[PDB]
Amino acid sequence: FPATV
Amino acid sequence: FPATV
Amino acid sequence: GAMGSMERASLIQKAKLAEQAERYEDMAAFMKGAVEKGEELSCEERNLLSVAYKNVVGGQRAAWRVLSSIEQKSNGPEVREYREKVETELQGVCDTVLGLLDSHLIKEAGDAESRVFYLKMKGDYYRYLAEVATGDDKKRIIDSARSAYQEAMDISKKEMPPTNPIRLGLALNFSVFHYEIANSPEEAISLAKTTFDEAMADLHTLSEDSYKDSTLIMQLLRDNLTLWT
Amino acid sequence: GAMGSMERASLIQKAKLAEQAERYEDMAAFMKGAVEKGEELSCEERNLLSVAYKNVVGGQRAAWRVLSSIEQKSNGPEVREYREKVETELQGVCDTVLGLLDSHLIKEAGDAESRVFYLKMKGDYYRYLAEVATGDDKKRIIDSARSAYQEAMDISKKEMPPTNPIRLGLALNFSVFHYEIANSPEEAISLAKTTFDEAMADLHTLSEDSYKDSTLIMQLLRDNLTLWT
Ligand SMILES: N=C(N)c1cc(-c2ccccc2)c(CNC(=O)c2ccc3c(c2)CCO3)s1
Ligand SMILES: N=C(N)c1cc(-c2ccccc2)c(CNC(=O)c2ccc3c(c2)CCO3)s1
Ligand SMILES: N=C(N)c1cc(-c2ccccc2)c(CNC(=O)c2ccc3c(c2)CCO3)s1
Ligand SMILES: N=C(N)c1cc(-c2ccccc2)c(CNC(=O)c2ccc3c(c2)CCO3)s1
Ligand SMILES: N=C(N)c1cc(-c2ccccc2)c(CNC(=O)c2ccc3c(c2)CCO3)s1
Ligand SMILES: N=C(N)c1cc(-c2ccccc2)c(CNC(=O)c2ccc3c(c2)CCO3)s1
Ligand SMILES: [Cl-]
Ligand SMILES: [Cl-]
Ligand SMILES: [Mg+2]
Ligand SMILES: [Mg+2]
Ligand SMILES: [Mg+2]
Ligand SMILES: [Mg+2]
Repeated sequence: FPATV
Repeated sequence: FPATV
Repeated sequence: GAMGSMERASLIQKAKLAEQAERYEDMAAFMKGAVEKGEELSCEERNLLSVAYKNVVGGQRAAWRVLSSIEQKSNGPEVREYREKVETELQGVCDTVLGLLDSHLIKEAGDAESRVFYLKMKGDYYRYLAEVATGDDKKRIIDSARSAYQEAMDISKKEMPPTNPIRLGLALNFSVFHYEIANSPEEAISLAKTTFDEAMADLHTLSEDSYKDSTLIMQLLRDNLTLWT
Repeated sequence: GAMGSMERASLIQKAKLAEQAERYEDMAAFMKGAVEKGEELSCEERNLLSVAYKNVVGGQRAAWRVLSSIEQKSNGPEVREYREKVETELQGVCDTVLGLLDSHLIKEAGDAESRVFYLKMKGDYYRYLAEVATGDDKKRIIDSARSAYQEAMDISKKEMPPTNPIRLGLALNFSVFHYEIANSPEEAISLAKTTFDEAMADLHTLSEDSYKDSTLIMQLLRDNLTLWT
């Protein structure tokens, strides 16, 4: 899964 | 903390 | 509001305690109560709001993915029912957050900083709704997320430097939205790359505190770019 | 019971799904519903019950410790209030579990295996109540935990081999009770050591599956003995 903040 | 199961 | 009788300051204090205790549902309930007092949230308070609900909905999304995978493999009613249960609970958290933003955090955000922060959140929670949506409602949710994200981008580019961590986090997440939600992987790559490069070119203006902040998110931009190219 | 209208088999199935999704509150609610159907729990089902509530109360205990530490350092009402809130929620989970055991899991457990399992749980949940109790109620809770644990020990020694993982886990936890709750560190050391040695001397009777089970808990006995000596 790609990173999010 | 000591281990418990 | 079950938090309506508690002082605003006490709710902020307890949100910070809940965070130390990794009690993120409590944390989110406290910050909802704080928001419903009707005063604007400070930068620290916005972070407390965002952290609490990101953790809550994060756990629901992780659960939903596990159950959806199990559902897709099995394809009795139980797997579907329980996925639907988690899904409904996730949609209710997203509706709660969007409701706070719409009543009335966004309209009362009189700064670029605070309005971008809330508009990014709006895109995130529509994004999370999109992840579980499955029809003509899916398309409206997708467009609503894009519109929220793009408005935040427009403001952020006019009013914040390219190393601002909220601008950076916005672009990071909007980029993931393009890749994972909008089936626009080229857009996702172009946004992450341009964001990374423009931040790198601005690092020379930063104190040591700000440098750490911006480079932390630049790392995430590169991690995604490394996945996608 | 909010779970009263769901089939027993569906509740077990969903408990297993909740576990895969790390949804331990759901898991515990499902197993409570299963228990309230009034039929006995299988070995796997007892494990599902125990795992769910151990995770739930585990998170509450971890939170309570963090807040209690903060409380003791600060010694407004907020820290105390919020610790008390978590504490009350923890006591309610413990009361729920003890209520299931008392109505009517323990009396309907017609095997040594199942009765020891439930009596160990009873000692554990009284132990967790003891951790937060602070008076003459503390002494009654402590004695109730010891009595439950000791009855389970008596049965386990008569009816289970020294490598049985429920016997081993019982002794492990009873030992921690002595060390941490009862201010009886000598008792705790003697029980863990005797339990470890008698299990080691029995490993030669085990298949490869059972060997793995028993050695896993022997590891925990040694870890505690290494802390305490
Ligand atoms: N109690 C909290 N959690 C926070 C409090 C504050 C704060 C405190 C005082 C003044 C202004 C703000 C935060 C600022 N924001 C971050 O430090 C940050 C946020 C998200 C994120 C990362 C870092 C890296 C990965 O994603 S966070
Ligand atoms: N104008 C800026 N550059 C900032 C101003 C403030 C601030 C404002 C008012 C009071 C105190 C501090 C910041 C605090 N730090 C963050 O809010 C933050 C948020 C997300 C994030 C990170 C940091 C690192 C990774 O992701 S940053
Ligand atoms: N589709 C695009 N625009 C790209 C196409 C290519 C390329 C060239 C030859 C072969 C295949 C692909 C790229 C190379 N990769 C990067 O430039 C890159 C990777 C990670 C990273 C950054 C930059 C900055 C922060 O973290 S990017
Ligand atoms: N769905 C679950 N979680 C479980 C299901 C079963 C089972 C399945 C079929 C038949 C009988 C039982 C379990 C048996 N028990 C353990 O494997 C075990 C339990 C506690 C423990 C450790 C190991 C190591 C640390 O503490 S656990
Ligand atoms: N009589 C025995 N030796 C066992 C019988 C069964 C069983 C009974 C009925 C159906 C299927 C299996 C066991 C399954 N395994 C556990 O229940 C278990 C529990 C706690 C634990 C571990 C394992 C490892 C670490 O902690 S063990
Ligand atoms: N108070 C006690 N009865 C003990 C006193 C001593 C001793 C002797 C000389 C100096 C100080 C202490 C012990 C030595 N330690 C162990 O024997 C031991 C440790 C870990 C372990 C096992 C055994 C089995 C499984 O894991 S035990
Ligand atoms: Cl369900
Ligand atoms: Cl409180
Ligand atoms: Mg007031
Ligand atoms: Mg305003
Ligand atoms: Mg039936
Ligand atoms: Mg019976």
